[PDB]
Amino acid sequence: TKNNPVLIGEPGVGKTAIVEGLAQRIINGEVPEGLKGRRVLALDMGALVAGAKYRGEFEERLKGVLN
Amino acid sequence: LKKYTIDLTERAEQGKLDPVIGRDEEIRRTIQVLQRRTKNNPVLIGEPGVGKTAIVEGLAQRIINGEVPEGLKGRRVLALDMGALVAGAKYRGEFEERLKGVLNDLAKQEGNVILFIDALHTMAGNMLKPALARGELHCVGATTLDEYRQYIEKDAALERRFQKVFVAEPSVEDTIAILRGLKERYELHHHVQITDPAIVAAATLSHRYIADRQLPDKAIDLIDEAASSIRMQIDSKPEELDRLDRRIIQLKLEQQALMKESDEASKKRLDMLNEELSDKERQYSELEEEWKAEKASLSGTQTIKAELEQAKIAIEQARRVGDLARMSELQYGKIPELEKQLEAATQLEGKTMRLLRNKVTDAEIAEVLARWTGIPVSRMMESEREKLLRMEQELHHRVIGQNEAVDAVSNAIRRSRAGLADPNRPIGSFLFLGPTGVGKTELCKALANFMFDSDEAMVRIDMSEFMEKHSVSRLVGAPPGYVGYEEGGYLTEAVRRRPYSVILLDAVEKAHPDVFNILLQVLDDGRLTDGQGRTVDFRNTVVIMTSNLGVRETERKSIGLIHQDNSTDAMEEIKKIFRPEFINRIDEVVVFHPLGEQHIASIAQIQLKRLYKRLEERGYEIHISDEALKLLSENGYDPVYGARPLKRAIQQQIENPLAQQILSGELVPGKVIRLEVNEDRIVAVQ
Amino acid sequence: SFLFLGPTGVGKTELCKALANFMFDSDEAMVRIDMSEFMEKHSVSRLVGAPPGYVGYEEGGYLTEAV
Ligand SMILES: Nc1ncnc2c1ncn2[C@@H]1O[C@H](COP(=O)(O)OP(=O)(O)OP(O)(O)=S)[C@@H](O)[C@H]1O
Ligand SMILES: Nc1ncnc2c1ncn2[C@@H]1O[C@H](COP(=O)(O)OP(=O)(O)OP(O)(O)=S)[C@@H](O)[C@H]1O
Ligand SMILES: Nc1ncnc2c1ncn2[C@@H]1O[C@H](COP(=O)(O)OP(=O)(O)OP(O)(O)=S)[C@@H](O)[C@H]1O
Ligand SMILES: Nc1ncnc2c1ncn2[C@@H]1O[C@H](COP(=O)(O)OP(=O)(O)OP(O)(O)=S)[C@@H](O)[C@H]1O
Repeated sequence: TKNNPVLIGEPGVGKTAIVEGLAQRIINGEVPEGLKGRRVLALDMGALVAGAKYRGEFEERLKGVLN
Repeated sequence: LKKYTIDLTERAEQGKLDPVIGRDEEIRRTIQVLQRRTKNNPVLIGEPGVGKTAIVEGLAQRIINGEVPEGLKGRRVLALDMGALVAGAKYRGEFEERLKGVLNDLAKQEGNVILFIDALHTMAGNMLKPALARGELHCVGATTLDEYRQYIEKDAALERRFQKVFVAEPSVEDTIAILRGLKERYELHHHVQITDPAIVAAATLSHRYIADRQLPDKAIDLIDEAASSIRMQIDSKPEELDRLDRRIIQLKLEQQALMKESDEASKKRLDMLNEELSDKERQYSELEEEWKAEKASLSGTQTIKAELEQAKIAIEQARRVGDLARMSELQYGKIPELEKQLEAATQLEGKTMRLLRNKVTDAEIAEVLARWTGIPVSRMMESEREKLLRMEQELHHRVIGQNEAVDAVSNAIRRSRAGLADPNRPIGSFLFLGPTGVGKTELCKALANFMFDSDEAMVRIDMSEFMEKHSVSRLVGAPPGYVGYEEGGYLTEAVRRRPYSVILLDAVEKAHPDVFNILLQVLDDGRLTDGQGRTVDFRNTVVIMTSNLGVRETERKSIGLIHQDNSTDAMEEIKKIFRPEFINRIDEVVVFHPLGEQHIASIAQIQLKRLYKRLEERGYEIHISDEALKLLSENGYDPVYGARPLKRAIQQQIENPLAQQILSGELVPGKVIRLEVNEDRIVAVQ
Repeated sequence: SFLFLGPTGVGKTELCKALANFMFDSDEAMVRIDMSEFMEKHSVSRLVGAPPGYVGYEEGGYLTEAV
């Protein structure tokens, strides 16, 4: 538990690039075991915030991707 | 129906949930709310991570154990899904159709299911306040104190309907009992061993230092991190394996370049590389095979741990069915054999475990806590031993003389890393008095480059900014509702980012007496609140005050002023505001002293070096005579003014003609300059 | 409701933690408030809370929430 980390710093210090070179180490297979084959995807907003003018739409999008 | 049906009783019943430990009175209180007929609906009040959801779950564990009283037997608990409620409400009213259908099978379920709702702020409600007001439903709430503020306080209808449950933050030894409860779960899922001083030290250090989060959950995540980490070091490839893997793979790429011959009679002389190849295949293959056998050993002990838990699952189901054959079988049955070959396996891991480690202990917790804040325990011996033993040497690289102060600060750091400090105190609080001449903040930067390896992290603050009333609104932040409130003061911000640092204070005569007394809340107790609403720790952070109360008078009163008398006329300005709470609650009152002339020679030859860096920037070198350096010695000296005419006497005497001859294009790179003295003004010569 | 006047090194804060350690069995349950921060006008808005329409009006001061 507490599976999810936080990166804190200034911008440009390389936080997104730390995620990048991590994923590079994964596809190089230089990761420790268990994570070999596990996939990394980035979720954005903006595909999320599409046409939910009425209530319950966006919520059901997020619930669907949670399932 | 089933879209909103979420039972916990089956989740404890399938063993998916975790034990609760030592919680009686609040569960008692909750049952006592449950038997009410109106306003029969409890709300959990507690801090984050104090364990509210766990209290509900372990209550359901007491249900499925049948330990609950006879009013509660047969009853069920459904946690609510707000996220399914919001899912699908296309047009107006379909939501309340779902909600009234929930109200109707609540009706025909007839007091059988006690409802649980977490995230109480999310909850509509207009059709709930009547069913509340009768008590026709029986629901359980759980929420936070500030959701209690912003949320329920504004509705008078809810506060008639609900009850407060003060889930207090549990104590240390209590938490140790909890970790004795959960240590089987994390030893199973994390495949390793856990000793008990790891647990006790986890409660002690976690409660001591990390002041942002709460018990128990911080120490829980500590154990999750350490056990995950040792599982990583097991599952990763070991260090003889990977260092020898680098050496063999360099020998395979070098072998790949050496078997490829340009002249076979010349390049295939390589016999030495290939016998070293077979040698490192022997060493690599043997440590490889030992690593394989040890991994097989840990596989076997993980199988016996797993089937042990299988026996625990079957004996708990045997408590349900009451099978006298299964209960007597598993009491007297597998687990005596599992204990025999288990303990024989752990002794066998007494023998075979050379390369890897399994049993997580205190030093691992020290490294983990270091990888949050920055202070280890065990590691500092091996690397840090060297600059610890050479600390006074190291400060005598950049800072000459005043060996009293060097010994003072070095003793303070030794008390810090040693474990000698009072925990309710900061580490170091030093005042620097007497004359100057000496580089007091230069010594501070020597510490900044010492432990933090740069002068950046040493946060410096002037006091001569801070003579005003409004100065406090600079450094600590603003009161509520006003300009500058949600931004805070950068002192509490910087300490609250990186906890354990070195704070520089300067020229302290010019400050304000409140800042002196805010500072009195610093030196006492090492903590300080802000305007924003919380406190900030200081108790492993050194404050340093360079001041001038001495050099305001000592370079004037150079005859007869002693350390006690300097404390007296120090206590002219000092004695009013600074009291024996202040003056006793500073650590050491370091006085300084004027300079020897050989010291000034040392400072001069220090100042040469960065000028030689300026020369290696451009490809040059200065030679000097001893006698021209002696001229800089006899020019730089001033008794009142200390060594300090040195550098400007230097670059004013020598760098101006140097800049003329360089900017002329006269002086060619690749050459050597000697400081000759064509006459008593020093001249630089190619 | 007490006033303690007297010297230094007398154990005033020790007396306070002695009492809090007596009843409430800790020195953390004791609520500590400086008065030497509070030389300005704004301090009543600090320990009490802000007037309406504002941010600390939504939070509230220390002593109010604590008691
Ligand atoms: N160590 C590094 N190696 C290579 N590129 C780096 C490194 N650090 C920073 N960069 C570059 O700096 C860019 C910005 O840093 P980021 O990876 O985005 O992390 P960041 O500090 O969060 O910056 P943001 O995204 O603006 S907040 C990266 O996209 C890289 O191009
Ligand atoms: N006595 C305990 N026994 C077992 N687990 C506990 C105990 N106390 C706290 N926990 C853990 O504390 C974690 C967080 O507490 P919760 O039960 O979720 O409610 P909480 O205290 O409000 O914290 P949240 O979830 O952040 S709101 C749970 O996941 C439990 O595993
Ligand atoms: N004895 C000394 N040894 C080494 N450097 C010195 C010495 N005396 C002065 N300096 C230099 O003098 C410069 C400034 O010294 P400071 O550290 O500011 O002295 P100070 O007592 O802190 O003065 P302030 O900041 O006005 S209180 C730096 O370049 C130091 O290297
Ligand atoms: N009688 C005592 N017993 C134990 N410790 C004492 C005693 N008197 C003084 N001390 C120590 O001196 C420190 C200062 O005492 P305080 O309890 O703060 O009362 P104080 O001397 O009046 O200082 P204040 O409270 O700021 S006025 C305490 O934290 C103890 O470390």
